[PDB]
Amino acid sequence: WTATSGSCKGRCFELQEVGPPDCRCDNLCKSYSSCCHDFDELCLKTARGWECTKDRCGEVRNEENACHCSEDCLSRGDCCTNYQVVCKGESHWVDDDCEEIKVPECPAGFVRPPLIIFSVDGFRASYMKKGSKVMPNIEKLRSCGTHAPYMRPVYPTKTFPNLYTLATGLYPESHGIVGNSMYDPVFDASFHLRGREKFNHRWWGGQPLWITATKQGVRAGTFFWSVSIPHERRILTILQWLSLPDNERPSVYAFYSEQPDFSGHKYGPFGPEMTNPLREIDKTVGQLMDGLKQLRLHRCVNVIFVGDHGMEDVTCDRTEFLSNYLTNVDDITLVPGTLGRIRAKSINNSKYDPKTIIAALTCKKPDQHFKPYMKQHLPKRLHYANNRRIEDIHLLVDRRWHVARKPLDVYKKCFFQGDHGFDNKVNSMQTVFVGYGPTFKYRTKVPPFENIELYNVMCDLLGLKPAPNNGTHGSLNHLLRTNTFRPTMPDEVSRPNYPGIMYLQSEFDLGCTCDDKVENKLEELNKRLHTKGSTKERHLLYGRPAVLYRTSYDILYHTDFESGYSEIFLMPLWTSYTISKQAEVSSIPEHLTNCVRPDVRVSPGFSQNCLAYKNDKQMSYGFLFPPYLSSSPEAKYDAFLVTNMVPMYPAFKRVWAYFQRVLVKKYASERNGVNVISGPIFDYNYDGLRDTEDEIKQYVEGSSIPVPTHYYSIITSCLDFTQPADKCDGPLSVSSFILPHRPDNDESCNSSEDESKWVEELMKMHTARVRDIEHLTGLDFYRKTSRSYSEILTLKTYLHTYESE
Ligand SMILES: *[C@@H]1O[C@H](CO)[C@@H](O[C@@H]2O[C@H](CO)[C@@H](O[C@@H]3O[C@H](CO[C@H]4O[C@H](CO)[C@@H](O)[C@H](O[C@H]5O[C@H](CO)[C@@H](O)[C@H](O)[C@@H]5O[C@H]5O[C@H](CO)[C@@H](O)[C@H](O)[C@@H]5O)[C@@H]4O)[C@@H](O)[C@H](O[C@H]4O[C@H](CO)[C@@H](O)[C@H](O)[C@@H]4O[C@H]4O[C@H](CO)[C@@H](O)[C@H](O)[C@@H]4O)[C@@H]3O)[C@H](O)[C@H]2NC(C)=O)[C@H](O)[C@H]1NC(C)=O
Ligand SMILES: NS(=O)(=O)c1ccc(C(=O)N2C[C@H]3CN(C(=O)c4cnc(OC5CCOCC5)c(C5CC5)c4)C[C@@H]3C2)nc1
Ligand SMILES: [Ca+2]
Ligand SMILES: [Cl-]
Ligand code: NA
Ligand code: NA
Ligand SMILES: [Zn+2]
Repeated sequence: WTATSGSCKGRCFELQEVGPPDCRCDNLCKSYSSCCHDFDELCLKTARGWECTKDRCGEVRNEENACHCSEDCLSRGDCCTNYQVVCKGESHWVDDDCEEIKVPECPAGFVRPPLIIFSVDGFRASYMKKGSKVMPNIEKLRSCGTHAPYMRPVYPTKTFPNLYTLATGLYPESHGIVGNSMYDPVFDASFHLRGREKFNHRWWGGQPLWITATKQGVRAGTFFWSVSIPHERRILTILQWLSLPDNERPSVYAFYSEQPDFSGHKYGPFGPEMTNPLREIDKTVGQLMDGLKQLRLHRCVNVIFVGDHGMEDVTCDRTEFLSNYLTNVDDITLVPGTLGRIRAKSINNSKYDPKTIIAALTCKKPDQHFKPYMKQHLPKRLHYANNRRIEDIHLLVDRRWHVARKPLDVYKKCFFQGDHGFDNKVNSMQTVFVGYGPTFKYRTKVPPFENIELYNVMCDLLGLKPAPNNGTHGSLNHLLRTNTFRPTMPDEVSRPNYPGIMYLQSEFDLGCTCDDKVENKLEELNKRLHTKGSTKERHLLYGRPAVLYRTSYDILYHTDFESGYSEIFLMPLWTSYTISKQAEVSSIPEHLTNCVRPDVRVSPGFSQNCLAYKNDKQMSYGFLFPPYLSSSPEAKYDAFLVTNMVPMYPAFKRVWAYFQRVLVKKYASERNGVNVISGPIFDYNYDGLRDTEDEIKQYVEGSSIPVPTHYYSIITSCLDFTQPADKCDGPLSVSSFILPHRPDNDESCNSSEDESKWVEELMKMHTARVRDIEHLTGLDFYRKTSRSYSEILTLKTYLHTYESE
């Protein structure tokens, strides 16, 4: 109930929202049917349009007009944005040659440059190039400021998840807005686009920028506009706020555009109808810039032009129907469209089984256009599992397609020609970033980066300390002229032991056997120095990783590789080796097929044993440093040490073997040598963070050997590939992966073919950032290079996407 009987005189677009049932005059009041009776009349004036004309110049102030061309307008701060151009001989901002803004040029009384965030829904990254002829203001911002060729959204590439990620620096799984549509089982409530429940505060986790600003004494402009308030009025309101007295004037502002997303749904991303919305957005940017110029704020304000997701071609006829796969279709609820989320229609139904549902949806038709997953098996790069609002069963849908429950859903609701929501690595989902102003660089292109990084940067632009978030603070220092954030390396928590030869062969009772026999003073000092760390500079290129938690581990040196061996997990945490362009692949000799050798530096009690793998009918084992890449027949024995051994399902050995035998040598040829760091990951509670011992759900039968949920590899070389990995003078180049450790290859529909038909495709799907790996293992890589830390942070957030240009 609102007593909508008060008045909005002298209150239009008030900065604080008043408590019901007193009526409101803020920019959100319409969305709450709570505006005072006179709001439209006083606050939404439209008389005479949005632009001065020759004859309106000098006019007597008529307070009914939408904007003014009278003499006093400037001091009042309510001119039409084109006033000085029409009435005073001035040029449009877009017609001026750009000039570097070396320092803020701001009116007296401004304590910091203000920030304006200009958000555009569905602005696909390729519109910057393809629509450049019709967006002159946006192109001037792009080419004079700092820009990226595209910005990566979060999954799912929907509007609410992405806008709230921009505001908080958080993955959807952490901020809580995990879709445009949600069911929260703890609240027993639903969140929908239409309706009231989305206004409830309990949905919205983390700490968004406007709250971070307020708590630290920076005034924020009311960010959100009711949909019916036209774009022109939003611009004018912002310009008016910028004219307020210093003690009332906000330091940060938000403008949101429903376009081009709205049109893109109807017409497809490149429909000929798509030109006009793009023209209209550019005109709005022009109005803001002409407006700032009138107030002499155009070399004072930082402007961020940013999108939430792109847009792809999608029509009704490209729909897969769960009713063509499942007998029991009325027993399930589906969240449909460009992603699938399935749960039970009724929790009283004890005959609902996720396993049988997954099985009925797995590889059933030759060209099937979705793939079912348990959420914990989704690629780790999506970070889409650790939230009770995300259903256990998920369908990743092919780009260009939709999934629905029954044909009736589609034709009882072809309408649309564009949609979005797909995997965030898809090219058509990519969006835009441009930063322009005194704190940004001048005419600079930066490489693509993820939208989770911007919250940190907007805090920096405003002198705020960011709430804890998923950005890597400092990884975007290269966008900024000043205000950079200079972080320090995390301190190592555990130092390693360096064990020598301390045990005799006969003390091991592990049930392991090896055919090693036969043999000398030359090559005996030679093998001992290898075990003392003589080739370590060849294989440990960037320092050893630091262990950022309390644990007990050893450094182990060998001719071909170095490792950090965990006495708690009974296996390496990391194994590091270098494969040069010329290195040769050999094979495992026959006398060594089932060879496993005790490691005389590590006690029996801290070792794996072969008997457990024998007894475990499902589990087998593999090696972290691959025997195929040993540098000599004598070095090959090192690769069979029990301390190089890890648990592997036979199904996963098909993947691992192909990676080690074929792919490592391939990358070494293509990249001029590579450095590889490999190891296990344990994430049983699927939160994207390293498990402690008491979190491990599975061990090799009868033993304390814990089973990894994933295996990672970090493959590094020289960005200038004319130099070999081990003698690089400049920037590095990285790609990495987190492969799920699974007892079957159900994820790959073609896995009964040769590994050369499906393995590399699986790895690409599970591409990762070094930073994803750090979270999952508690390690910190690249501790000793010649590069600056900021540059290393950038490299650690890099993702190799394998999309085309
Ligand atoms: C991305 O960045 C984010 C932000 O940095 C990272 O997430 C953080 O991870 C921290 C470590 O897991 C976590 O710290 C915990 O805080 C608990 C208190 O949490 C409240 O306070 C914070 C801060 O104000 C607040 O933001 C939280 O809000 C969450 O919960 C509500 C839902 O009710 C949501 O509105 C909100 O969106 C958010 O949800 C998300 O987080 C929770 C986890 O907290 C998830 O479960 C959700 O799915 C969702 O993702 C909270 O209001 C604190 O209680 C924890 O302490 C426990 O564990 C420690 C270990 O040190 C132990 O010492 C304690 O005893 C305690 O255990 C007790 O509780 C157990 C569980 O009930 C119980 O079993 C035990 O026996 C004990 O009794 C913990 O310190 C921090 O909250 C989140 N922050 C956010 C915003 O998510 C994230 O890790 C990053 N991701 C990656 C990949 O790096
Ligand atoms: N495109 S789609 O997914 O089909 C789809 C679905 C619903 C809608 C829709 O009705 N709408 C109506 C729109 C009103 N709106 C907003 O006011 C808002 C504007 N800024 C925002 O973020 C910040 C602003 C500051 O800097 C960083 C980003 C947010 C955040 C969620 C809180 C919210 C966004 C709503 C989606 N639009 C598109
Ligand atoms: Ca975990
Ligand atoms: Cl959704
Ligand atoms: Na076995
Ligand atoms: Na398969
Ligand atoms: Zn949309």
